[PDB]
Amino acid sequence: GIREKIKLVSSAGTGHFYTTTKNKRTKPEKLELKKFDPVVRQHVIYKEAK
Amino acid sequence: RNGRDSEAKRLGVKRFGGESVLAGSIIVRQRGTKFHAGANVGCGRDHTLFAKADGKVKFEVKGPKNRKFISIEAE
Amino acid sequence: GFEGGQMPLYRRLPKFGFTSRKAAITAEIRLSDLAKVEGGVVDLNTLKAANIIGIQIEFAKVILAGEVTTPVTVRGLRVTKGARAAIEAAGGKIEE
Amino acid sequence: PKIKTVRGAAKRFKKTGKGGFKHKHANLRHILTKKATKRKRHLRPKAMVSKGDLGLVIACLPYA
RNA sequence: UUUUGUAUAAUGGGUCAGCGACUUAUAUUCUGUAGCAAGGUUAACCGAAUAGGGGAGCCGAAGGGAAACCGAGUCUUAACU
RNA sequence: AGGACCGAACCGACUAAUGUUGAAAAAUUAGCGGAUGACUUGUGGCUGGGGGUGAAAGGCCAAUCAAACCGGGAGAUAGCU
RNA sequence: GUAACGGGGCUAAACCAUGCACCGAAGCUGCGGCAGCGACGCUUAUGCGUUGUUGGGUAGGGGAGCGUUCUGUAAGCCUG
RNA sequence: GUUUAUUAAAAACACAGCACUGUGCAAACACGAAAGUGGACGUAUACGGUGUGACGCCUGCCCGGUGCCGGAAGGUUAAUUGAUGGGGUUAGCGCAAGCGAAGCUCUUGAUCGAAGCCCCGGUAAACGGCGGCCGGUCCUAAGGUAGCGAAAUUCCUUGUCGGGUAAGUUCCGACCUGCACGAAUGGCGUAAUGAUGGCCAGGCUGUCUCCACCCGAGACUCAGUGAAAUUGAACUCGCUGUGAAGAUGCAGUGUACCCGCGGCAAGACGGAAAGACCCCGUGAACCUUUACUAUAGCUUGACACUGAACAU
RNA sequence: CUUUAAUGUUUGAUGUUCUAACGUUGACCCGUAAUCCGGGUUGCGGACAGUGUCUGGUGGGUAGUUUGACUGGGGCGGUCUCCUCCUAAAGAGUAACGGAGGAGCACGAAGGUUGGCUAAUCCUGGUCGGACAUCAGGAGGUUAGUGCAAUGGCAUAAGCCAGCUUGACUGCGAGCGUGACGGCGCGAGCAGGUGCGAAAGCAGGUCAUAGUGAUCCGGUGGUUCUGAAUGGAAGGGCCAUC
Repeated sequence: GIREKIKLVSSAGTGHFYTTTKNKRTKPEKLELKKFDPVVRQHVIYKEAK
Repeated sequence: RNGRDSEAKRLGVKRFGGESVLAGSIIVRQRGTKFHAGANVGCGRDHTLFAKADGKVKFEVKGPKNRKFISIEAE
Repeated sequence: GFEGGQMPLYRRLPKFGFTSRKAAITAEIRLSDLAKVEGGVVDLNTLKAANIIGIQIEFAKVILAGEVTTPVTVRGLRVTKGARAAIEAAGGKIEE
Repeated sequence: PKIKTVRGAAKRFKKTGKGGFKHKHANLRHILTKKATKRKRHLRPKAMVSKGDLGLVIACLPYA
């Protein structure tokens, strides 16, 4: 319902992104997580986008 | 007001005491841990009990609470 | 394919892939066909003369299938590793 | 006259070596965030048409 | 005939005689049979014409992959036990 | 004088009986309305089918009318008998 | 219209219990015949002194045949 | 007067009268790809459309909604036009990632751009609408006026009271708690007219109590000619049961010598018409509309046919 | 090159005038002893009207159609996909317009891991204190809790608290279960890289089971796989995703 779809984009420039959801109303701060980037095969910071 | 039901889930003991099992075969499907896991038996995320080794299924009752355990005995 | 109004299998599954125009002009040559050619030399034009491949084939590749028991010269055709070994085991040659 | 191929099936199926038909899986086109990565990874490869559907596919693809 | 079910008060037929309904064409798959066999076979066409020529083509002897491509392997994957 | 009155011809058709494999695919008998008018009638002509005509009832358009008849698409289609 | 034993009739020819007998089917056995499916020994393009067994049937599936007209066989054969 | 030729003749249609509305004449409108024709060889005292329907008294209030009419500051808005931006290509420069003129090219879509719709006013004999609350007040566009009313309209209802009858669900008169009258989809009356609906009375009667007799045409017999529907086959009874559930045909039982003729209609689920009612089929056809998608017609604008001067 | 005055000059506009396009169902002449038609002269209109293409609005005037099924007939009412229980006859499964309830989410912590902990209720005593606020002890032993229905589970806790964290990872997957199928589900284990823990190890989201929508068309990111003479590019494919 309220909880809207976003993508978390790699910070390695590979164009890889994960996709998730976020409640924008509560906790509006941008999401940031160490996720595995398979293009570079390293754990890298992924930042909220879209 | 009462014309509703859910698709039956086909839960239950899929493999009975003493039968031979290959590794990975589901023994019992269950809501909650009605059967607990013992030797060479793994518990799944939805509490499914499956064989972690090739063997024969064995049922037992163990522990202070008289709980039922599924074990696989290597043949 | 009618299933009584249920969405049939072909409309229920997705489309995939594309058709390559390179494939229609590519062809495969078995080792048995290397001795059917006339003159002992192997090439597109002589294979077309011997009726091993169609007139419109522009690319060919010899593969390990059958046996070659005579010296054979190959030119302008790809050859697999096994077919290359088989040709060279019978006193042949391969040229690019 | 020649039998006419069903072109949707001609786009959906390909014949294999032993006579079966391969196809791409359904449910991997557009509501992908909620689906588990395990499910999509298992859907990605191709699959063989089943016995119940082989007759329909063969009727649709006479010249395959 | 149709039905779960018809002596049925369910349909059909007044009787006889004549006619009256799964065919033909082309494709394709399977079975039998015959010829040839890693080969099989021609179409149109020519032809003093059911001969003979015509192998243009078609199927088969190699598959995998969306594809390039590789090839008794190939695809998937950075790579597969 | 009168879309006046009674009433034959003429034009109609309110009631009843008959008849309903009829004398007749709409009539006969007895009664009944109009009967110088928006009357009636002969001869010829015009309006044609999604059209005509209609003091209007979906009425009439060759015994056929909520879309004539003939021929064609046509062996329409019929998951029904 | 008797019309609540099928009827006649029945004090048992009714009910209970116990016995021995009989009737009773297209069931079973007897004798004769046909066909199929097998297994058998002599044997061989097989059938049989054999042997066991099977043989109701709609929709439907499979197997084998009869008969009609026409073509060759056939200017043959039959026929005033 | 007209009307469903062939089950409806009427309260239905028409009508004289009245009102609204359109129409200035190459009229509106209609038939027509068009030419042309009717309207009309007429000209607003005319012609078309629409509604009501002699005549008498009349015809109340509402322009909020839909429609039509008129006017407009402004908003949005098509075709057409194409400012700016982005991308492809390659001249060139590049010890090169790459950049990248001009031309052609794909894409964006600044600006101009009419009616329409939004908005304001009129119009009800346009479509239509016409209250509650407590013994002043809310709401509305306004709150049913005149007249009529158990009515062709009143469910309860055979409303109540009266008239007429011995007895009156009908009729007549009055009443008013009008389920659910009402003023040109007209309201209320109205002399005359009516093969019009309802009620009552005199006369008359075989309508009836309750049928009798008679005269003719059939029916019946004789001679002549000579159909039809229907029909699986019949050696074609009653009853009780049974049974695809209502039996000439089954079971049990009773009765019954064989065959005609005149009659009657209780059965042969009698004959006639593949039920019209009901349901169904992703059936058909007609009609409606603010269902959908279209379209003729009408209307707006741009370009063409299509030009010259002049002033701002 | 910044800015700013004018016209011959190019189209934009309003207006007025004009005539030669175009109209005349005005008059007179002729073809012609002819209310047609045409030509001509003249008047009246006049770049308007009107016609062609394109365009916005209107448009039951006309046309083609659609308007579901289930259903103790049909209609009106209800329902239609998913989850829990019961009917359901002690494996699975099992119908009715049978009996009862829920879902169409939520959470970057409410996930992972390490360490720690243990409830409801009542009894008694105690400042404001009431039958029920916090504190102290006692009985009690899950009569609590679980993000949301129900069932089944949970003390090794799956319930509560805190520290560090992103395994709500990527490729695969022996083997199973459940489906007519499309599919759905569980899964040890291998490779890569990572979090927590001294370590053994745990982690491929959450106590489990509802929280969902095939295909086609198309949009975005990546990928030189393809690229219709050649090099590009468009378009298409593959991967992620709306």
